[PDB]
Amino acid sequence: NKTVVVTTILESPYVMMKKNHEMLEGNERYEGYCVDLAAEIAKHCGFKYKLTIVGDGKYGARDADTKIWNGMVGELVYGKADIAIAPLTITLVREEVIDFSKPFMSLGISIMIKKGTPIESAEDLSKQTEIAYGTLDSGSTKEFFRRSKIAVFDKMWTYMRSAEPSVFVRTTAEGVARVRKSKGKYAYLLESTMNEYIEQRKPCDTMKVGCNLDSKGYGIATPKGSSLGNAVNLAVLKLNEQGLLDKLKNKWWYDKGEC
Ligand SMILES: N[C@@H](CCC(=O)O)C(=O)O
Ligand SMILES: [Zn+2]
Ligand SMILES: [Zn+2]
Repeated sequence: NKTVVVTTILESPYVMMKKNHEMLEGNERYEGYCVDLAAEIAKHCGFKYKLTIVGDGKYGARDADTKIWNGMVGELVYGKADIAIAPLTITLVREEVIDFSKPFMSLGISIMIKKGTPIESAEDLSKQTEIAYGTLDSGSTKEFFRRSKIAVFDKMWTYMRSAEPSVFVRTTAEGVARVRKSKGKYAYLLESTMNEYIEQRKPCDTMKVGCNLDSKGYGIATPKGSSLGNAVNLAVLKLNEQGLLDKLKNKWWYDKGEC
């Protein structure tokens, strides 16, 4: 038994730097839902692990011209990591290069606006141009719009790919920031789980409108032919049945009525 390298990513409340991370070392520098999930999964698969923040800070997308993966998916495909424990969305194209456990949490694409903005749904965004909108750069949200042929989404993608300045953001925070300072002239498309978290914390200036654009899940990913495959799925399954994943979700998303 060799130390397992866990690639993950900074995204609240999945993985956050502890308040005193400066005086801490290793896996102790972090906290969050996925930090807790990793300890559980590790304990049930009987392995010691090392939490490693993805080098390029991305989830993963296959380059159009080079067909080479970046982000966490790439860490996995190119042997730089043994397993990904993060809010990584299970999608068809990712399933062709890596393997996923059964999902551990659900979500769907959603819309974030600054309170006051006149937008209630994706359709509203598609038939107007005053209010700009975009998504996280190399993630599944972006790939949902790029690949969609549904009229409204297709129309949203056509505008997004050519807007100026670029409507895509390097990180979630960046996107959330853009909404807050853009006086309502920028709406952000991100996953519901993350939308709900922001929406209920200070400054309470944003909100989620409309229903989710689709439905999917987050899964623990491993390289093709990994030896952890069965063990993590059994682990994720057990955790599901015991109701641990829900309790865990309820803890990290616990709302202080802040808003
Ligand atoms: N969960 C997404 C990243 C977030 C997003 O694209 O909105 C992924 O695995 O790519
Ligand atoms: Zn710090
Ligand atoms: Zn346990």
